[PDB]
Amino acid sequence: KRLFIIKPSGFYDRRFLKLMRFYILLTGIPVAIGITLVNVFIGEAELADIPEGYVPEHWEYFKHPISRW
Amino acid sequence: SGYTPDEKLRLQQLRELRRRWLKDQELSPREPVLPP
Ligand SMILES: CCCCCCCCCCCCCCCCCC(=O)OC[C@H](COP(=O)([O-])OCC(O)COP(=O)([O-])OC[C@@H](COC(=O)CCCCCCCCCCCCCCCCC)OC(=O)CCCCCCCCCCCCCCCCC)OC(=O)CCCCCCCCCCCCCCCCC
Repeated sequence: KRLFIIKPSGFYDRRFLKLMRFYILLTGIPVAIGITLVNVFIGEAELADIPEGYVPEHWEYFKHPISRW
Repeated sequence: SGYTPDEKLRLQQLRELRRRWLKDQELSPREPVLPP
């Protein structure tokens, strides 16, 4: 003998959670994929001495490619 | 000294209504109509 359980309408909360997850993932999965691709294909720099008669650009003092960009 | 006749009548009518309402709370065999 199954009975009906009276509950508040959970459609709207579930829909909001689905929409928020969808938008965050839509904008974040490409970001994570690009970060991983950059990390495995364009590695960090190395601390090298400044060559004689050479003034580096201001962005050449950082090691992470994203930070340099 | 027990219920008064008006109290008995009101209690009986409310009892029949409540039992009917509880009977209406049951689920038919197809009630959870799950969409595909
Ligand atoms: C979700 C919705 C719900 C609502 C959300 C609400 C919140 C909203 C959030 C909004 C956005 C958040 C903002 C944050 C942005 C920050 C991004 C960032 O900077 O990345 C940081 C960081 C990247 O650092 P980096 O500076 O870019 O790289 C520096 C290195 O040079 C690089 O190192 P490398 O050169 O070695 O390269 C390694 C490379 C590759 O490494 C590997 O592949 C190797 C891995 C090992 C596997 C080896 C074996 C496998 C294969 C071998 C087997 C096959 C062959 C042999 C077969 C044998 C057969 C038996 O991997 C990577 O590149 C790092 C991963 C990149 C992920 C970046 C994330 C960005 C997300 C931004 C948007 C977020 C939106 C959400 C969506 C997120 C995605 C779903 O990423 C990480 O955090 C990595 C996690 C490391 C943690 C390790 C775990 C340790 C746990 C310790 C704590 C223990 C306590 C318990 C706690 C447990 C908790 C887990």
